[PDB]
Amino acid sequence: TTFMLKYDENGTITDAVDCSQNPLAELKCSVKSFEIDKGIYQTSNFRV
Amino acid sequence: IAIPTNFSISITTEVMPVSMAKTSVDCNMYICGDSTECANLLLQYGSFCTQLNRALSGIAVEQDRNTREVFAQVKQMYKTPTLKDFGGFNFSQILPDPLKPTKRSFIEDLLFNKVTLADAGFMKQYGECLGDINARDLICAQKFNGLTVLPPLLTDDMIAAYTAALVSGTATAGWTFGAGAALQIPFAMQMAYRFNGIGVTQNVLYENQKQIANQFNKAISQIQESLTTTSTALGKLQDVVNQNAQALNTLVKQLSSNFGAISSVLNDILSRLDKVEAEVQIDRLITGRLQSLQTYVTQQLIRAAEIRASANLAATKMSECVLGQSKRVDFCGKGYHLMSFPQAAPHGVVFLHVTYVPSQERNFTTAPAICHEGKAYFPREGVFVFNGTSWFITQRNFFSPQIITTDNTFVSGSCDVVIGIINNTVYDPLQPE
Amino acid sequence: NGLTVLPPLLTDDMIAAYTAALVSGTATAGWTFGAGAALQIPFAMQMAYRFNGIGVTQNVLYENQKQIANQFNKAISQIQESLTTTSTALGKLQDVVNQNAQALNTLVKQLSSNFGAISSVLNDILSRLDKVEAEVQIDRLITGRLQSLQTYVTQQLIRAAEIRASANLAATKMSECVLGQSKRVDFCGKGYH
Amino acid sequence: IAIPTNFSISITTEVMPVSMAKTSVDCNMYICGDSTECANLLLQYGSF
Amino acid sequence: LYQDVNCTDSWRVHSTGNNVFQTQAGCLIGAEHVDTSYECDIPIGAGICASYHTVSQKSIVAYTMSLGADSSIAYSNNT
Ligand SMILES: *[C@@H]1O[C@H](CO[C@@H]2O[C@@H](C)[C@@H](O)[C@@H](O)[C@@H]2O)[C@@H](O[C@@H]2O[C@H](CO)[C@@H](O[C@@H]3O[C@H](CO)[C@@H](O)[C@H](O)[C@@H]3O)[C@H](O)[C@H]2NC(C)=O)[C@H](O)[C@H]1NC(C)=O
Ligand SMILES: *[C@@H]1O[C@H](CO[C@@H]2O[C@@H](C)[C@@H](O)[C@@H](O)[C@@H]2O)[C@@H](O[C@@H]2O[C@H](CO)[C@@H](O[C@@H]3O[C@H](CO)[C@@H](O)[C@H](O)[C@@H]3O)[C@H](O)[C@H]2NC(C)=O)[C@H](O)[C@H]1NC(C)=O
Ligand SMILES: *[C@@H]1O[C@H](CO[C@@H]2O[C@@H](C)[C@@H](O)[C@@H](O)[C@@H]2O)[C@@H](O[C@@H]2O[C@H](CO)[C@@H](O[C@@H]3O[C@H](CO)[C@@H](O)[C@H](O)[C@@H]3O)[C@H](O)[C@H]2NC(C)=O)[C@H](O)[C@H]1NC(C)=O
Ligand SMILES: *[C@@H]1O[C@H](CO)[C@@H](O[C@@H]2O[C@H](CO)[C@@H](O[C@@H]3O[C@H](CO)[C@@H](O)[C@H](O)[C@@H]3O)[C@H](O)[C@H]2NC(C)=O)[C@H](O)[C@H]1NC(C)=O
Ligand SMILES: *[C@@H]1O[C@H](CO[C@@H]2O[C@@H](C)[C@@H](O)[C@@H](O)[C@@H]2O)[C@@H](O[C@@H]2O[C@H](CO)[C@@H](O)[C@H](O)[C@H]2NC(C)=O)[C@H](O)[C@H]1NC(C)=O
Ligand SMILES: *[C@@H]1O[C@H](CO[C@@H]2O[C@@H](C)[C@@H](O)[C@@H](O)[C@@H]2O)[C@@H](O[C@@H]2O[C@H](CO)[C@@H](O)[C@H](O)[C@H]2NC(C)=O)[C@H](O)[C@H]1NC(C)=O
Ligand SMILES: *[C@@H]1O[C@H](CO)[C@@H](O)[C@H](O)[C@H]1NC(C)=O
Ligand SMILES: *[C@@H]1O[C@H](CO)[C@@H](O)[C@H](O)[C@H]1NC(C)=O
Repeated sequence: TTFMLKYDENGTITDAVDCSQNPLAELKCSVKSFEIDKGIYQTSNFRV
Repeated sequence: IAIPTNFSISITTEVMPVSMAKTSVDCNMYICGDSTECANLLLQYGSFCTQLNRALSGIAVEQDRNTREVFAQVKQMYKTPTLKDFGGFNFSQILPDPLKPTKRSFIEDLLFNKVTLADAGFMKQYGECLGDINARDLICAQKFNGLTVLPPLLTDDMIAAYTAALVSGTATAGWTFGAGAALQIPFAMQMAYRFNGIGVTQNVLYENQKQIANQFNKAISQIQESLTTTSTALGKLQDVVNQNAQALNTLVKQLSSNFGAISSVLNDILSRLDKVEAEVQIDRLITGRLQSLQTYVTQQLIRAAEIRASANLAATKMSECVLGQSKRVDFCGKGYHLMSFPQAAPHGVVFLHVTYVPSQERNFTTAPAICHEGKAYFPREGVFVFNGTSWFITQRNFFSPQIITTDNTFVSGSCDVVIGIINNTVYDPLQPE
Repeated sequence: NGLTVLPPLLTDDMIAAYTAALVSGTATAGWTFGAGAALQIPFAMQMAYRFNGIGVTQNVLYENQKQIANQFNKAISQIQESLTTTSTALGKLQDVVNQNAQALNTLVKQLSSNFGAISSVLNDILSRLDKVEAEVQIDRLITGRLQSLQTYVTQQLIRAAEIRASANLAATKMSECVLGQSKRVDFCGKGYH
Repeated sequence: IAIPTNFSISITTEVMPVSMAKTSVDCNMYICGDSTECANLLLQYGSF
Repeated sequence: LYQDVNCTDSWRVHSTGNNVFQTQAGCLIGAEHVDTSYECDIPIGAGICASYHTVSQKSIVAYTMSLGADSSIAYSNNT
């Protein structure tokens, strides 16, 4: 799976996002940020 | 000098694109389909897809903004009048019919018939596509490759409601609702004001009201009949639709092009070749398909710039011809603009520009000024003409001779300076006493 | 190298005929031929009307007709003399011409660039290498030259958009300044048009 | 208040581009010249 | 929002947790439909907009966009 890891000032991994958990996580991984603004965003087409 | 003696009411159609299709691309779907290996290789290659989707989403928001700027120019949704006849002017064709189920006006129905929009609605279920595979539908083909078209925010019904509100406001209030609060005014008086606004006195409109109303109605019927034909009047909107469809279809067809790889079929490459050679070939294919998507997005941006210019012009036309009378030459129809009406059309608007076209010009002998006693009188508001026996002062755009009198003339200087001055007499109103 | 320039549909003589017709119409009819049927009017009276347009009474034009005509003639002669020199007044049109020529010439020159291939000379590649290796090198060259053509076409599209904006503005100027008197500030020259 | 007493008739020039050169490209000629092998390879590559 | 799914009556959706319902733009999951019309906050499409409102707690509510304040301004021919 694909993960977005966060490296802080000291270079330690302090947080991560699992891109496949839910649509919100996929959006976070696509925009490359832990914070998403209010609105509507296109995500991946429904995959099976 | 040639002075028109009669006039015609002309109604001309101006077709303007206002928006184009909002599209989005599933970069992974288009480039890799359902291959996991290709998805990992695309991740390794680098994500240029976020940039593409940022551009496309900007374009889509821009399309919604274009539609809002063109059509959403009224604060309040004025109700459609019960009666469609205003002082003899018949608005039935351009206002929604209470009885019919369309909810749009008749001309709007004709316009929506003229343009072929390909697929109706923006919903295509997976079962639908799988159940009609034999018919190689283009929409299914491009949805299976990650290309999707998003519905416009404002539906055709809402745009038609905006158009109906605009038409009703101009019919009942006129120009006053574009500046402040809509002020009611009888339609004939509004027409008299708009006649005064092109240099023709209100007397002309009031004294020929029925004839002018008949001319307006006949013009409406003639535009209706011309639209009720297989003519390509709406070629611009059809061109926009065709351009969008062709761009998507060529994007679908470009998937068949080898980009220096042994094949354009990902499954074939992955079935024949192991990880390394497959990676080489798939890198070539990824580069090629990324270039195809980038070309599509660049062309979409350029087309969207053109469409935004058209939409800005359409908004300006709605502001200056629908919400007011424009004095700019050839901006709101050809001739002396009287008014305009908007009609929704697929991906655009159609302006019915009502203009005053003078006709039946008659020749007269003219004079720059009139020498009376020892002073040069000038027409003030009008022009001097020779009717054959007596000199008269008449407005330029409509031959209405009037007795020359101090009221309609202003004196300045002596007759020596004037070059082509003509000897004549100028009556004075005080002479009756 | 396959790059051709197509002649414009309207010849320079035809465009000059259009310009002459426009000038003659404004001289004889004036503004009336932009709305309906051209109506004849003496030029002095048209000048009086256009003076009334900018808020100056007609007697100003009529009582100073000879002086105003002399000023107009002198202005015409001054523009003639200014154009007669070797100035860069028409820098915009020369810029358009130079841009087109430079785009085509850089397209020609880019054929010398290797795009990762051993050489930019197709004949050399086909003379040294057999079908497969030549195919690899020629595929590199094809990708590069297709990119060159795509860049040229994209730049042409952007330039054409700019030229279209200019041409739309020129058509608007023709309508509102030639076929009529514009009240917009600083649209048709600086001053009271 | 300042009121003008005289006036001048000014004639100013406005230079406006209207059109640019119409061009067309023989894609095969540019990319391949007169080579038949290159023409076949270009066909195989795809018609952009 | 699933643009190509009909859920009026297994669906191709992610979770279908609750508040599943159909709109002109497709199957919306996770929003409470309200019959009142407001101004558009988050445009969904096909005349549908979403917002974050206090609910009978705060939740995502989808509704039909309000085109504007309806007014009469009745026509008259002598006033
Ligand atoms: C100008 O010429 C019109 C007729 O010209 C022709 O018809 C016009 C309606 C336009 O379509 C023109 O492009 C076209 O060439 C003269 O009008 C004719 O007579 C009457 C009176 O003007 C017109 O309507 C009348 O209106 C009232 C109310 O009904 C009554 O007098 C009559 O019952 C009649 O309806 C009539 O439509 C028109 N004739 C035709 C065949 O259209 C007009 O008189 C003339 N100019 C002026 C200043 O009167
Ligand atoms: C406004 O001022 C002008 C003169 O001003 C100068 O000339 C104008 C034509 C414009 O180019 C201005 O920008 C410029 O500053 C007065 O009229 C002109 O004055 C001249 C000189 O006095 C007049 O003489 C004419 O030409 C020669 C030289 O004097 C003689 O043969 C004649 O006497 C002839 O009149 C001339 O009439 C006039 N210019 C012409 C006709 O081209 C002007 O009087 C003043 N304002 C008003 C309201 O009159
Ligand atoms: C999404 O699905 C809804 C509901 O599901 C519909 O009914 C199911 C039993 C299945 O057959 C589904 O495949 C089918 O879609 C659809 O709503 C349906 O719309 C149709 C077309 O407007 C309605 O048929 C009409 O109903 C009346 C009574 O006959 C008349 O207007 C017409 O004669 C015609 O028969 C149908 O009643 C309606 N169903 C319900 C339950 O409301 C919907 O069309 C479909 N697609 C969308 C929403 O895009
Ligand atoms: C304003 O213009 C509309 C044009 O739509 C007029 O409505 C039209 O009126 C005519 C004449 O009555 C109708 O023709 C009739 O149609 C049927 C046969 O098709 C039948 O009733 C008669 O034999 C006659 O031919 C026409 O259908 C009708 N059109 C519509 C769309 O309703 C309207 O009358 C005008 N209003 C005024 C006040 O003049
Ligand atoms: C880690 O670095 C921090 C300072 O960086 C901040 O805190 C980090 C934990 C992380 O969140 C960064 O992005 C921040 O910018 C050090 O924090 C201080 O460390 C000193 C000792 O060096 C300690 O006495 C203080 O209490 C700490 N707190 C603050 C607020 O300064 C931290 O020590 C580093 N970790 C080490 C040295 O192991
Ligand atoms: C109106 O025109 C007549 C005829 O001349 C024509 O129009 C002039 C304005 C000019 O453009 C001429 O070249 C045209 O041929 C004018 O008649 C002239 O006037 C003189 C002096 O009175 C007379 O003897 C001559 O026959 C005419 N001269 C010429 C060269 O034609 C007339 O004066 C003009 N009227 C006005 C009020 O301007
Ligand atoms: C000119 O005016 C007179 C004024 O009585 C009028 O009788 C005549 O018909 C008019 N027309 C012509 C051509 O003289
Ligand atoms: C006008 O009348 C005056 C006398 O009042 C005369 O001198 C002059 O010549 C006349 N003008 C014309 C143009 O006939």
